[PDB]
Amino acid sequence: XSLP
Amino acid sequence: HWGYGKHNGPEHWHKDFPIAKGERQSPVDIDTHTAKYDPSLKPLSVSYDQATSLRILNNGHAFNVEFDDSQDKAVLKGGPLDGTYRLIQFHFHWGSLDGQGSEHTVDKKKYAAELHLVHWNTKYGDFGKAVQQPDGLAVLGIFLKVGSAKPGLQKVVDVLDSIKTKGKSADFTNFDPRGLLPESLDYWTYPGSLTTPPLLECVTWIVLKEPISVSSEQVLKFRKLNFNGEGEPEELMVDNWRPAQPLKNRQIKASFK
Ligand SMILES: [Zn+2]
Repeated sequence: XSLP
Repeated sequence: HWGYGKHNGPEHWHKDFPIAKGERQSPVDIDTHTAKYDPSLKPLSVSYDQATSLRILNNGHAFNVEFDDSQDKAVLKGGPLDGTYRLIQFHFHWGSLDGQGSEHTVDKKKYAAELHLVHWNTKYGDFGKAVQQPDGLAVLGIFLKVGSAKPGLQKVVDVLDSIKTKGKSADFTNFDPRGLLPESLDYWTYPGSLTTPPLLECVTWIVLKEPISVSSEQVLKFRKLNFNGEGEPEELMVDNWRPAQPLKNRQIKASFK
């Protein structure tokens, strides 16, 4: 996987 | 709010990430007698000579050593892979005791820890796009057993005091990940998933047969990290591994006889  | 506790651990993940019960979840038990030698598999090509490490981060679940992946500096190719996969980060999973900690198992044997070198397929341009594709990622998994120290790990061990709690990071330049490899690149391979949420089914797993040895003192320092943030109650970062998942309709192939 997730944003990150 | 997923994690590794009684209340938010692997058996709860399916409620927010239903793919947890999917057809190609990781890790798995590697049954060495059932794995088929595949003479068509190529030697792994690990090209880490120009690797640029940047930073180390405690993300509340593990610590990640991050790399510059803006160019083909540290790449994986060959083995079962088509094309070029760029190293983005490595991290470990480990136990509270030396008898547990690995995610993959070998004939139901659990190792003390497991190193994941995470790479993404350059044909998809960025990591976020790659995780949406069935051939998006290649993760090189390496088992850790407790015995002799691994000299190439000590620079990692020595920085952990500076990132004890969730959200802390430290500069971590000029680290050479070649110092974490075993002698042999003999491997097993199968199609699987991320082993943490979001559990996306985007990984070609490459698990080395030969473990590395680390010392009791090195792994003790992993177990002093915290899952919690600074000025929250201390919860030691241990047992951050997902158990083996059903193999379902998959074949594990061996590079070696
Ligand atoms: Zn991992």
